[PDB]
Amino acid sequence: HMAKIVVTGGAALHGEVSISGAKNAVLPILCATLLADEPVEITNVPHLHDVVTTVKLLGELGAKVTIDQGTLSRGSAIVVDPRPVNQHVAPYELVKTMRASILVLGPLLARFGAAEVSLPGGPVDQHIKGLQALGAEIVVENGFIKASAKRLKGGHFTFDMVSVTGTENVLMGAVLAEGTTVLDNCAMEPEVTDLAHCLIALGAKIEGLGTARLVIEGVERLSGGRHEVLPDRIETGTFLVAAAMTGGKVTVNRARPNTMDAVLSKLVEAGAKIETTDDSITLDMQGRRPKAVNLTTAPYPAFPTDMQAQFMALNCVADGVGVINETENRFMHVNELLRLGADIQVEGHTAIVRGSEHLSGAPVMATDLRASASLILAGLMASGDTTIDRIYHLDRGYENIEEKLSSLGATIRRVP
Amino acid sequence: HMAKIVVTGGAALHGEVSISGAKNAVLPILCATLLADEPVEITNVPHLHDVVTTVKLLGELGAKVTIDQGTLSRGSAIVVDPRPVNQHVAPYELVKTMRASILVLGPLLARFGAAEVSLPGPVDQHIKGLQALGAEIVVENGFIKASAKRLKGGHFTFDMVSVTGTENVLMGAVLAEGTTVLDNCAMEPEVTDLAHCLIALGAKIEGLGTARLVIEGVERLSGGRHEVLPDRIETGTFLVAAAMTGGKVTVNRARPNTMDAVLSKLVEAGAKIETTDDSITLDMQGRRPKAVNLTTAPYPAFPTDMQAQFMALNCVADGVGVINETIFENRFMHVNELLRLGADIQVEGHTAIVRGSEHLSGAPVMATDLRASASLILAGLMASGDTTIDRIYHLDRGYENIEEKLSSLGATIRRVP
Repeated sequence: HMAKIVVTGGAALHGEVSISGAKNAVLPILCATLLADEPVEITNVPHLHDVVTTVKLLGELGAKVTIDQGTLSRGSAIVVDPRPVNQHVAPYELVKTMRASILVLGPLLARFGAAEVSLPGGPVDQHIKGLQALGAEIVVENGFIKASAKRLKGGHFTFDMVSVTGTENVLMGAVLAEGTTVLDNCAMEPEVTDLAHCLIALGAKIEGLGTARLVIEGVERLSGGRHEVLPDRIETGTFLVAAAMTGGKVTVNRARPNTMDAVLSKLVEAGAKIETTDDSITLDMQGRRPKAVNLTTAPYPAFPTDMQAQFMALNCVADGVGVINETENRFMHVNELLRLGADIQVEGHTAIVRGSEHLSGAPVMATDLRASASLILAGLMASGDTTIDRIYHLDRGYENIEEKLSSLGATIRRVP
Repeated sequence: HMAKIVVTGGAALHGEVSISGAKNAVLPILCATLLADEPVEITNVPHLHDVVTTVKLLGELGAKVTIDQGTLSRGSAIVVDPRPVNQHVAPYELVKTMRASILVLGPLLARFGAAEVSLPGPVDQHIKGLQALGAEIVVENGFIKASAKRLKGGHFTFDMVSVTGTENVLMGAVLAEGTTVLDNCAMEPEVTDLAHCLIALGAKIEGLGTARLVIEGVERLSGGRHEVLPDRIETGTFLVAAAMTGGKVTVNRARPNTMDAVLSKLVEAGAKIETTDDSITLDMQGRRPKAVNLTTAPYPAFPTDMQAQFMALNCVADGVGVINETIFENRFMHVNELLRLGADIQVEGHTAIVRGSEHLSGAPVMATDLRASASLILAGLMASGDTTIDRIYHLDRGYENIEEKLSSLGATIRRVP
């Protein structure tokens, strides 16, 4: 099932917007509330199907959860009371739709000494091996991961492959373990660091933040408290790119600029004038078209692959030639940009984009986030109307990018 | 969206079923009707979303199409009148939902001297092959735009084997001026079935079933009739279901000489098998299946599209079976669901080791792809109690869901919306 949005191109974007929290921060953070003694308020929560599922999962585990729904200008506020949690078995009927559900394994094991989570549909060894390094007995039977541990005990563990959710799950197991834990080859994404910041706010002792080596001094209990989820750096970048490629001027509020260095530096190369505070970013093109940019995606803190499709759209309308290097087949959106008249040639992992002033609106299809963000952005400058058919599960309502782009002067409408 | 299928396991299957046509035969064959001067009747047509889309596409190009809907025992009959066809540009709104839409490029180009098809959401063998026949082809604004006053016979070698590439270029060659030789062609029986159809309409093609097709171009294709090749994968699925429940089934309107590798593997599992010119009878004579070993390989060797079903068979068989999947890239998606039923499966790279068991127990499982669906339904036939399969909406083929024909063989399966 597919609804349409219709973009009328041409206008420079002007105004201010705010973004909400990053998905890969909020999901483990919601699971971490199971570790706490008192209620925990999580603010800046985005609207995502996975957030809704996780809230439902916490409730079925026995937590009392309330949701103050977010708006265009602020994320949701979720209060989790973990005290009445009385289940260590995660229900398959909910878990089966959300791979992130593996993130309850660490907390439930630490809180209850036992935990059961279904194997995902479709990797998992880093979670099992890492928790075993803390002394858990873990077996897989009948498609369930079954874990038990009288008392988790600090130890040394090195990840074989870098894993964001692996790092998070083992970290949550370590904060209440007896003694000191050292994890090597940890994921370094800011979403991991935001989880660690949340745990510290609740009483955890973690050193080495932002690096591949985390040192955890186990404490007996975590308290309740409050945590504002790290702003979504990908959303922030998307609005900055949309401002840049329309020759406009936008200010993004409640941002976290020190998670965006590589992106902001690339926008400067495109001709943007950028100022940053401790919580805002202002981009001003001063009436200029963007210059085409070259980029290569690389692990954080280098240029993020999750911004590549958006910069490709920028290059499609920029002055000059831009070469994009993708280090997985990450160019599904190319043929859709070609329907708009873009000049893109793909050679292996490299896309060469020659920018043009003559993109023309046409019907296009978006079946994933990359196609969606890139096609909406291209639509902002294509002549006439771009009609984007988007798959149903991408719909985020008030946090669809087109809703905030409209508030910046774009002409975009949903046509069911 | 997810409907539920509930299987009660245990019963040996007995009876007869018939299967309808293979998808990868019917789709190019429907497109081939654009080449003809008179109406063409296509029989044994399966119910598939792509068939529905292709019928719509032909109508939007200007053909007049009628459908007599198939049943459990007979595929559909479609009559295509290509005479009023008046469009060489395939509409994006329809094309965008079906990658197989590229198969109108060759026919429209040959009939009209021009054709435009949207890029899909690879394609190079189709473009290069038609260029070898003298077509001018460019890609602009996301459309493949081809033109040729007159296609001309030539030589072309496919860089990699392409089923739909072979089909599209073949359709361009049959009305070309002069003689064409295509090398490194796909050898799947569905390709050969398209060639049989073209010959029935007047084409001259030699080398059927081989990597080299030799085509003497003719001036016109006539109208006529073609019965689509029976689906060998559906045939195998029902034979496997009979084998693993210890039953006895006859599959009617079969094409046994497209099934050699599958029948040989079922013999290895303990099946007693007879074949006529159009039927297959499998009899387990009250035995549990023996575990089998297999390595998927290009036709006519063991087909990857039968691998998940034989994995389910091995889950309930006597012994250990080694299954090596070297073709299907996203492999073994169904393994973790089979584990929820109690199966004993270990995976090492591209190889799964299955120790069969009499102790599979029904449980909730999820099927988001054809392999998961077929393997979980089959395993559900023998697991104790009830297996509850959540299946994604786009797999629903209604009366051609395998569970509908399995029910007619004594299975207890019900749809629970």
